[PDB]
Amino acid sequence: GSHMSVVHEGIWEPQIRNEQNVNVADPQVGQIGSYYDELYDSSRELLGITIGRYEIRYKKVGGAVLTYYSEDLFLRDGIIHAEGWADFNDVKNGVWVGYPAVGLDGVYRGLDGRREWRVIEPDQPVEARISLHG
Amino acid sequence: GSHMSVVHEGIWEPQIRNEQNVNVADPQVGQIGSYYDELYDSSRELLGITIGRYEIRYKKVGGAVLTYYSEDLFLRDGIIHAEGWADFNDVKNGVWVGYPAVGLDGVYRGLDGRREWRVIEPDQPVEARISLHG
Repeated sequence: GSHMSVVHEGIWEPQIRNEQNVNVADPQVGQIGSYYDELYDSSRELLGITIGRYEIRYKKVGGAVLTYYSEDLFLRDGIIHAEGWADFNDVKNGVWVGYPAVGLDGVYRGLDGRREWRVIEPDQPVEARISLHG
Repeated sequence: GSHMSVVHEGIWEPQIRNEQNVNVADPQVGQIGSYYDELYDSSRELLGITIGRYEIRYKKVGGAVLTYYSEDLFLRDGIIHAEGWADFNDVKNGVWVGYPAVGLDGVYRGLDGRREWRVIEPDQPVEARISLHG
């Protein structure tokens, strides 16, 4: 019946600044990073920016490295807060990761959903998608 | 191939103490509650306790009332931290809700998964399930 949504797909997301003490090969609990990325829509026009951080939080018996991300996305059409869990192994292996997102402003107000991304190439821009629903 | 899991299903979860300023009929953003529940396994033997809180955080255009829960479960076989989102409408309507959980101690250490529950009857014990995986 009734559906309201805002979807941005085929995002090209270059990293403008990032600092971290995360051992990429062998991450240790308590290591962190902070980042400032631009986002470009599928037409490589500017969509906005994200500012965020992440922390290696725990390891599972099966080897997953559970990492907690928190960020704010300031886009042409509104503002989104996104935070949650990713397996750092999925990150490194170019698997799609992501976590819940809530609209704060503009078209996203009263919506929520997910902020997702994947590595294509180490130290190359990431692919991202944003999908929020009423 | 390889699977490690701890599952407790058919939990009977009576409320021992709870205080709140949540308007159940018409919840307002910023209202909270805190609770202390016992859990009994499907044999109505004691499994342990949970101590937690919840907060009405935001409303969606479609009418969902997004509520943030945080708790700690102290069980016979270990300790679990669980927190995340539920639609307060799903809660009131006896729909299954729940959110991520991580093992801190005993059999749950190095596992994660979900803590879930549903209302059977207002002011009657809830049904719960716990499912963590390696």
